[PDB]
Order: sequence, then structure tokens, then C-alpha cells
Amino acid sequence: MLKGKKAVVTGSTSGIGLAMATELAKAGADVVINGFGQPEDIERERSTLESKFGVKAYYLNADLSDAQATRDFIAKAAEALGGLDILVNNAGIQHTAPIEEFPVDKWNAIIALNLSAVFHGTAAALPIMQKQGWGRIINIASAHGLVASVNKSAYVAAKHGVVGLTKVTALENAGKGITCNAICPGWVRTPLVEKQIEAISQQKGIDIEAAARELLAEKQPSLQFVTPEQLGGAAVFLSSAAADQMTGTTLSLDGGWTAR
Amino acid sequence: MLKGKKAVVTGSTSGIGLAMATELAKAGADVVINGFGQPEDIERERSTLESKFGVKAYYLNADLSDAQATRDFIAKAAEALGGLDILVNNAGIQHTAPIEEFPVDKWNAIIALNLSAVFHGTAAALPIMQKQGWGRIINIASAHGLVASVNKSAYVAAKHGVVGLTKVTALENAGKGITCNAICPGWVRTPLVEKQIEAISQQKGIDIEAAARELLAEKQPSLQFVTPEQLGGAAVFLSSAAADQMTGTTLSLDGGWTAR
Amino acid sequence: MLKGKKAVVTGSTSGIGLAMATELAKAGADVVINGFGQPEDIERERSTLESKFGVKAYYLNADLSDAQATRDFIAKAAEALGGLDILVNNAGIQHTAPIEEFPVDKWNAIIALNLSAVFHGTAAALPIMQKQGWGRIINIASAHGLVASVNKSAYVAAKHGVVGLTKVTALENAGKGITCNAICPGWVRTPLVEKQIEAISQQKGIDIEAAARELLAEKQPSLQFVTPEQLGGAAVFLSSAAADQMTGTTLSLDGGWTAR
Amino acid sequence: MLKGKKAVVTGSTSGIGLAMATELAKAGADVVINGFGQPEDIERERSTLESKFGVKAYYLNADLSDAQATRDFIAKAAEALGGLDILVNNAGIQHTAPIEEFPVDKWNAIIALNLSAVFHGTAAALPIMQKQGWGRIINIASAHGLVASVNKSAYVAAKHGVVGLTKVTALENAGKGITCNAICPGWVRTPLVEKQIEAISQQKGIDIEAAARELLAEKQPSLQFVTPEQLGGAAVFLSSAAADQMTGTTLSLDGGWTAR
Ligand SMILES: NC(=O)c1ccc[n+]([C@@H]2O[C@H](COP(=O)([O-])OP(=O)(O)OC[C@H]3O[C@@H](n4cnc5c(N)ncnc54)[C@H](O)[C@@H]3O)[C@@H](O)[C@H]2O)c1
Ligand SMILES: NC(=O)c1ccc[n+]([C@@H]2O[C@H](COP(=O)([O-])OP(=O)(O)OC[C@H]3O[C@@H](n4cnc5c(N)ncnc54)[C@H](O)[C@@H]3O)[C@@H](O)[C@H]2O)c1
Ligand SMILES: NC(=O)c1ccc[n+]([C@@H]2O[C@H](COP(=O)([O-])OP(=O)(O)OC[C@H]3O[C@@H](n4cnc5c(N)ncnc54)[C@H](O)[C@@H]3O)[C@@H](O)[C@H]2O)c1
Ligand SMILES: NC(=O)c1ccc[n+]([C@@H]2O[C@H](COP(=O)([O-])OP(=O)(O)OC[C@H]3O[C@@H](n4cnc5c(N)ncnc54)[C@H](O)[C@@H]3O)[C@@H](O)[C@H]2O)c1
Ligand SMILES: [Cl-]
Ligand SMILES: [Cl-]
Ligand SMILES: [Cl-]
Ligand SMILES: [Cl-]
Ligand code: NA
Ligand code: NA
Repeated sequence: MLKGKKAVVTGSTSGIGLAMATELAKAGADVVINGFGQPEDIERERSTLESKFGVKAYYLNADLSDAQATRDFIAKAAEALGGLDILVNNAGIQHTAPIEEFPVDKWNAIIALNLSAVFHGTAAALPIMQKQGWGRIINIASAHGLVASVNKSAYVAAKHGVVGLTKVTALENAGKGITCNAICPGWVRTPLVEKQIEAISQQKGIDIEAAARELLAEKQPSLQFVTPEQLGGAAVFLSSAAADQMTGTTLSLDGGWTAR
Repeated sequence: MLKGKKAVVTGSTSGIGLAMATELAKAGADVVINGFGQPEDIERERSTLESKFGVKAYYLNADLSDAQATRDFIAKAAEALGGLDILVNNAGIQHTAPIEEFPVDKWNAIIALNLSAVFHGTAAALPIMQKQGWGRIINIASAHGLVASVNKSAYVAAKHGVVGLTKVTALENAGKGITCNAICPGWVRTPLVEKQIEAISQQKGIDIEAAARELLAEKQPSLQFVTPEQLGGAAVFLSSAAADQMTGTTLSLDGGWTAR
Repeated sequence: MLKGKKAVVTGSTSGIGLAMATELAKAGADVVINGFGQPEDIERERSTLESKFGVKAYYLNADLSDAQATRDFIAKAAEALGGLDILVNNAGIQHTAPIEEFPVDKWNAIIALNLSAVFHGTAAALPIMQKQGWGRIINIASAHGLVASVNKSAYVAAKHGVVGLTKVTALENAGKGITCNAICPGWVRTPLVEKQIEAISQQKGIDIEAAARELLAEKQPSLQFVTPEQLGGAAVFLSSAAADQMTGTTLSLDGGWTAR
Repeated sequence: MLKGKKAVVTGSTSGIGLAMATELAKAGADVVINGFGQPEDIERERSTLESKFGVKAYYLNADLSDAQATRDFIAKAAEALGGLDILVNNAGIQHTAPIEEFPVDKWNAIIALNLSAVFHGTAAALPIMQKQGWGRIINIASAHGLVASVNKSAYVAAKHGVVGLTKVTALENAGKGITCNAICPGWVRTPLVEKQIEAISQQKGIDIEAAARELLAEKQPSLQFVTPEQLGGAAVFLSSAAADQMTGTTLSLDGGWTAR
């Protein structure tokens, strides 16, 4: 249980980040959520965290592709919470194309959000954690932080970068009561992946669920998606005392992806 | 919670394995323990699991350096428990010397226990798990399954072997409800490590606690030992639903060892 | 021998890149060099390649922190050479500081040059190599593309990114006659490292050569620098037929850094 | 060129080891070959090395699954050569079956040859190299020393073990003029792989060359076999001065296998 803890989850209006926020709230943490979406949906999400789980929840809109906005977001989050114990750097985007066709603006956007925002968020959070002598920074990388696939140059580069940055963060704060680790999921059926399933279905001329099976079979030996709830559970484990000496490392929940 | 589950922990009369057995019993699992020691100590350990935690506990003496004894041990364990849900392949030994001086009998003994017993135990357990469509095989490797140190040829080879074997086990049983992962601890202050601290203290002419600090500083950026209780917690996480799609991978609790 | 081949080496006015250009010229390749420095030194370098080794050499000044300048540089290089067979993405910078103090402009500059320029250069080169059905892209990463050190967040992130990007490039061009690999040096005594030796010497109050020994001892088990000439040799190997099926991987010349 | 050098290649009567011996002889090294086969074929191989390449060649029959025979083989090899500069630990076998069906005798045989012989050969060679202050130990691991496939428990365990042992050897002899590295091939069309192609062809009901294409497509993005000649070239590179500070690491020639 994380009763009293103060958590921030970037990109928590959808997908994995939404489940992270839910699992941290369930465990007793106050939570700042963040990301894009319909205002009515986001306010329902925020108010739900409070009314279900009896914690405080805040939504702070910040486009984390901007460095100063990211650093300002962390300051505003810490002010809202009255502290900052757990930072989950989760927000991310995807774009698929071969390198020689890969849009320069998409490279920049993916590096900005998927890598640089992790740096800027970490930089802003660390002094708060260092002063209190406890912290968790939990970076959501990918199996694509450890291995590659075709047509994902920017994303694989960014996620490999996050895995490196995780190690540095850990080493710089070794022994201080602050850990930093990277959760490296395989496929999780969010909108980020549904777009890729749709693309396969159009390429192959097959129904969406046949396409989902093809997407899994290529990469993920279990032939089952990882769930957002499972990843929330992993984050709660990383936040626990059992993980006090788990730092600078990757926690792969990927159905066997990286085993082969 | 693991209520109803049936667990086997090899080398659980000391050190990490003893804490594993305790944490699994606390979670509600019946437990088979195993290993060498004083009969009075082992029976106190066994009876303690039952009287504290209200589970069934059995001690089965088997020297797991022998293949047939290991396979027979798993059969006897499953018979005692009435099943076998969770196998923790933990028993291990250490011997330090440079390669050209490394005793051939010590190479054989370390390979037999630290690697081959993991194969034989896994082979015996798998058909039981496959029939029921659920299982956890949790191999205790090391940071030395991922990187090396001097004067540990056999041990590093064995532990790298365990990490490879873990991946194969996972892949062969992908999707079946059975996962296999390797917990890779850094330094944990058990008798296996106390011998090495003592050796440093004699080499350097320093007290034992100064030697322990030197042993940590060389390898483990946090400058803190990993605890058996933390590793028990990791095993309980691996045994949980959150880890259903965690398979074929390493879970490093090593204070930053492998980050640098 | 690489007789007839057409090579481009970024950041080849100093250090490792200068030796790369020399070794490729020695092997018979025409070479485009690139980077900052004194005009008289750079023209001596260029004319030396021609007069010693009997190849054609061109200097193209381009600040590769700019995407369009990098893509334009590759076009101009290919025009000068009459082709483009081998691209060595080598230019890089360093800055050391803890994350919470790490200048945002230095993060941006290191990501721009050490990572993004590798993407932009690769993107520009690939269509030329794809049309001819042969190519080598040789990325100069680091041991810090595989592991981390303190106070090098941007650099470690970038170099991990390069290692990921290398894998994608390889996979996208698998079987086409084009390979992409990352050379991952340990310490090499260039100006990039001499600054860090100087910083250690000031911190510890020791002479420069004692500081160099300390810098090695921390990271590099051989206690010897890797040389630019050795790395040139590695590049010539990667460019050879023996390495036709070496692709998507790292070639560590690091004196044992990543073994422990 | 390796003129004057004295090399030993285990399992060099077939496949990769035969090409290793050839490439080392071409470079000017005297060579000891080893392995099973028809006496007339082996003597033709031995005499061919001498008559083509003008070096001395010796065949020493030793079953390297036996520790003492392996240590005695190295002594006899060094006596024949008048030294020992380069040891290539190459001999290996394969057997495919799921873990719960995997013959205990095959596990033992694969561990004995593919792992333990590397230890025993290294142990015997090292004192010779240490006395002269120069050496190369080149271990032939596999992509299966880094990742896994189904039905190869023993082999993957052994090859992961070799990769670990390589690191220890390197670290123990860091700075001494002795390096140790592991060449990690992907598929190479030797008899060891032809058996597996034949098995696929029977399973799928397809001709042998269609089966070979299937075997490649599953694992090896280039869709081309690695050749024994390429691997010989890699060994000659590792034996060169350019590789003086390459130690404790893996050299993957695997057509992209480990990139994804
Ligand atoms: N889905 C998968 O299979 C998978 C696998 C591995 C890793 N990941 C990673 O998990 C993380 C979450 O991905 P997801 O699958 O839940 O995707 P998603 O698209 O469902 O959610 C992305 C979240 O990020 C937010 N967001 C996007 N751009 C933003 C910006 N500029 N600033 C602030 N917030 C922003 C979105 O509004 C949303 O809340 C990403 O880092 C992704 O790379 C996903
Ligand atoms: N202590 C550390 O720092 C550390 C770090 C990483 C991994 N490990 C691993 O953790 C595992 C447990 O080690 P530990 O530190 O608790 O050591 P330990 O010596 O305290 O415990 C070893 C256990 O194995 C048992 N055992 C020994 N030989 C046996 C045999 N032939 N058959 C059956 N049981 C046998 C012992 O009786 C004991 O119960 C080992 O695999 C070790 O390699 C330990
Ligand atoms: N020196 C080491 O120990 C070491 C170790 C591992 C990797 N590396 C890598 O090797 C590569 C070369 O480093 P080095 O040690 O030779 O450093 P160096 O400073 O000697 O050389 C850097 C080169 O890059 C050029 N350069 C710098 N900024 C540039 C820009 N914006 N555009 C174009 N060119 C630019 C410089 O003019 C110079 O030619 C770098 O990528 C570095 O990260 C170095
Ligand atoms: N072929 C591949 O695709 C591939 C890929 C990666 C690694 N490897 C490795 O390359 C090495 C050589 O394999 P190969 O494909 O050339 O196989 P191969 O069967 O063609 O050659 C094996 C060699 O080892 C010898 N040998 C076998 N048992 C022996 C024993 N007990 N003592 C002494 N010598 C013995 C054989 O006589 C033969 O000379 C092996 O270690 C193998 O694991 C092969
Ligand atoms: Cl792919
Ligand atoms: Cl060491
Ligand atoms: Cl460090
Ligand atoms: Cl497989
Ligand atoms: Na892989
Ligand atoms: Na390391």
C-alpha cells in the first residue's frame, strides 16, 4: 500500500497511463493526471479517482513536448499534491515509416515526447525527492528500448534512450532512497497499437481480430496482449519496499518478446 | 495472495531460499523446503512455517547435484503438496579462484548444482504445471548471470546458463499459463557472501564491516545489501496475476550493479 | 582493401574520425571529411590523404546539429565522391553534470548531434546505397550506448539511441547488401576525454597522467586506452566481405568495460 | 597477417572449425586441428594446410567431452606447435527436444562439450599465454548465447555459459596481452544445421531448399546464411592488433538475428 504517497503520471488520460493512475490511487496515493482528450472524459476520470478510491486527484494539462512546459508541469504537480514521491514518465507517441521516408517532424516529435520529456520531468522531480530522501521514478519504455523492429527508427531510438537515461538517473541517486527503473511492455491493446492492427488488417485484407493475432504472433510468444492493469501492478511493485534495491534496470512484461 | 498454491523452494534451509519459503507461506502457499543444515534447525524452520502462517510445510532432503535425486525430489514434493504450482530453483554454491587454478571438481560441482539442477527440476515440474495450465518457475540467477567478475568462472558460466535456460523454458511454455523468470540479485549478506567478506578482510587487514563496505563499493552503487525479504517480495510479485505476461526475463535487484 | 569505395566520415577533423578517414584512405577509399577546426590544419589533413594514399579527399563543412544541413551534407558528399558506399556517423560532443543541473541547451545539443544527426545522415545516404545494392553504415556509439555512468544523462541517452537506431537501420535493409553496425569504444584519449582527465586531476589534486590512470581504472579493466588506429581497423573490418552478415549489432572495443 | 603464430582450433575437421583453421593457416599460423571424421579425410585436410599455405599442421584426436583429455590435448598441442598463441574453442554439438523430453545424457553431453571443454581448454592454455604476455582465446558461442529458441535448453544454456566464461577469462587477464572474445554466429549451413533443415522439411512436407529458406526466415532477417569463411575472417580480425583492446565481448555475425 502507498497510503499518503503523492504520484504523478504523465499521459494518463488514456491507455497504460490511465491504468497506472488507477492502480496508484487504489493503493492510496494522491495522483496528478495529464494528457489530451475530451474535457468531459478527463474530468470524469479525475472525479472517479476521488470518489472510488478516496484520494485527491488533479488534472494538469501540459504538452510535454515542450521542455519548459514539462518542468513547469512538475512544479505545478508538486504544488497540487503537497509533494512528489512517485513520477511515472509514461506519455508517448508512435509513427511508423522506413527511415528514408520518416518525416523529420515526426522524428522530432517522438524524440521530444518519448525521450526528452523523460529527462525534463526527471530533472524537475529529482530535487524534491532528494530533499526528502525517498522517491520512485518509473519510466515506461518498451521492448523497443531493448530490441528493434522495422519502420520504428524514432521510437526505438527514443526508447533505447529512455533505458539509458533510466540507468544514469539510478546511478546518480544510488543510495539516496530514490530508485529509477524502466517498465518495458510488449504489445498492449491501446489506441497506439489499435492503429497498427488496423494497418495490418488493411495490408493483409483480414478482419481486425485476425490482424491482432498476426501482430501478436510476429513478436509476442505468449500470443496474448499485456494488459494496462498488469502494468499498473508492476508500477505498484516498483513503488514498494521490496524494490528498494531495484534500481537502474528494466522490468520486461512482454510475453517472451525479448527472450528470443 | 497465493492462498491454496503449492510451492517448492530448493536450498531453503538458509539465506535467500529460507526467506522465499517464508514469504510464500505468508502469502498462503503450502511449501516444500530443502537443503542441508542441522536437523533441529530445519525442523524448527518447518514447524515454524506451519505454526506462524497456518500452511502445510514439508522438508525433503535431496542433494540436487544428482540429476535423478533432483527429479525424484520434485516427484516427492508434488506428492507431499498434492500438486506443484510454484518452483523456486534457488540452491547454489560458490568458489573463487582464477581459471587456471580453478579446481575441476569445483567447476563440476557448481555446474551440477547451479545450472544442471535447474534443468532437472524444471523438467520434472513442467508436466505437472502443463496439465493444470498454470505454473511459475522462478530461477535465482545473479547479476553474474548478466555480467562477470574475476575468479568466478564456474559461477558466472552457470548463472549465465540459468538465464539462458530461463528463456527457453519461457518460450517452450508461452501461452500455457506457465511463466519462467530469473531473479538476478546483487550482493545479499548470506553465508555465501560472508565468506567473501572474510576473505577481503584478511587480504586488506581490515575489520569485517569495513570489508563488507569494500565488497559493496566495488560492485553495488547503492552501497546497501539487497535483503532476502526483498527477494521474497520479488518472488511473490512474479507469482501474481500482474506477472502473467512476464516471462523469459530477468528481474534484477542489484542496487545498480548492472546499470553501469 | 576498399579500392574504389567512396566513404564519408563525419567529425573527422579530430580524434577518432580523423583516424577513420586515414584508415579508409589507406585501404583505397576516396573520403569526405567534415568537422570544425583551423582551416590550415583541415586543408593539410585533406591534402595529406591525397598525397600519402593516392585517393581523392574532400572537406565539407557542415554543422550536423542541423537536420537540413546534415541531409544537404550527404548530398554534397555523394556529389563530390560520385557515389556513397560507406558512411561513418562519428561526430559527437560531451558534457558532464548531474541531471538536475544539466543544461537544457546541452541536452538539446547532444541529442541533436550525437543522435539526430545519425538519423538524418542515414536517411540521406540510404537511397544511394539501396539503388546500388551495397552499403556500410558504421555508427560510432560508445560503451555508454550499452551501460551508464553518472553525470552523462544526455550522452548515455543519445548513445543508447544510436544503438537502437543501428538495429532498425539494419533490419529495414536486411538482405539488401547494406549493413549497419555500431562501434562501441571505451576510453580513447582524444580532446573529448582529455577534458575529463583534466577535471579529475583538478578534483583529486594530482598530475594529468595520474588522473588518466584513475579515469581508466574506474571503467576499463585493461588499464589501457583504446586507440583511434584500432577503431579505424574495426571500421575497415566492418567494411569487408567477412562482415557481409554482420548487421544490427555492436562491436565493443572497450578493454573489458562491458564485461563487468 | 599472423606469421609465426601458433594456433589450435578444436572441432576443426568439419564446418566452421575447418574454415577457421584454413583462414589462420592462410594468415601464416601453424595450426593444430582436432575432431572426429574419416582418417583419410582428416589427413588430407592436415596435409592440405601444409602444401597450400606453407605452414605446419598437426592433427590431435581428443574427445573434448572429457576434462583430462581436453587438458592433455592442449599440452600436446603446445608441444607440437612449440607454443600456443591462439586458441579457438569451437567444437560443439546440438540436440533438439522440449525440456521435459530432453534426454539427460544429451544435456550432459552438450554441457560437457559446448561449455566445460571451453573452460578446460582455456585453463590449460592460459599459463602458456600468460608467460609470453600475448594470447587470443576465441570462443565460438552463438546467437543462442544471447537469446533463446524453443527445444534447445542444453545448447542455449551452454552457449550463454560460454558468453559468461568469455567475460571472466577477459577480466582475469585484462592488460596482460591476452584477450578473450566470443564469436556469436547465426545460422551457418554445416551438418549441425543441415539436420535441422531436414527436420523442418519432413515436418512441413517441403523440399530441402524450401526448408532452408523457412529456417532462415524465422530467425535471420538477412535471409542469408553466414559462411564459415566469414567467421574465419572474424577470427583473423580478433587475432589482429586492431583488436588488442577488444576483450570480454561478443562479435555477432548473425544477419540481424539479435537486432530484433
Ligand atoms: N501500447 C503498447 O503496446 C505499448 C508498448 C510498450 C510501451 N508503450 C508505451 O506506453 C506509453 C503509453 O502508451 P499507450 O499505449 O497507453 O498510448 P495511448 O495513446 O493510449 O496514451 C498516450 C497518452 O499520452 C498522452 N499524450 C500524447 N501526447 C502528449 C503530449 N505531447 N503531452 C502530454 N501527454 C501526451 C495521451 O493524451 C495519452 O494520455 C507510451 O510511452 C508508449 O510508448 C506502449
Ligand atoms: N548471496 C548473494 O549475494 C547472492 C547473489 C546472487 C545470487 N545468489 C544466489 O542465491 C541462491 C541462494 O544463495 P544464498 O546466498 O542464500 O546461499 P546460502 O549458502 O545461504 O544458501 C544455499 C542453500 O542451498 C543449499 N544447498 C547447498 N548445496 C546443496 C545441494 N547440493 N542440494 C540441495 N541444497 C543445497 C544450502 O543448504 C542452503 O539452503 C544461490 O543460487 C546463489 O547463487 C546469491
Ligand atoms: N574519446 C572517447 O573515449 C570515446 C569513446 C566512445 C565513443 N566516442 C565517440 O567517438 C566520436 C568521436 O569523438 P572523439 O573522442 O574523436 O572526439 P573529438 O572531440 O576529438 O572529435 C569530435 C569531432 O566531431 C566534430 N564535431 C563536433 N561538433 C560537430 C558538429 N556540430 N558538426 C560536425 N562536426 C562536429 C569535431 O570538429 C571533431 O572533428 C564521438 O561520437 C564520441 O561520442 C568517443
Ligand atoms: N552451424 C551453425 O549455424 C552454428 C551457429 C552458431 C554457432 N555454431 C557453433 O559452431 C561450432 C561448430 O559447429 P559446426 O556448425 O561447424 O558443426 P559441425 O558438426 O560441422 O562441426 C563440429 C566439429 O566438432 C567436432 N566434434 C564433435 N564432438 C566432438 C568431441 N567430443 N570432441 C572433439 N571434437 C568434437 C566434430 O568432429 C566437428 O569437427 C559449434 O560450437 C556450434 O555450436 C554453429
Ligand atoms: Cl521487425
Ligand atoms: Cl571483477
Ligand atoms: Cl558511474
Ligand atoms: Cl523459438
Ligand atoms: Na531478441
Ligand atoms: Na556492466
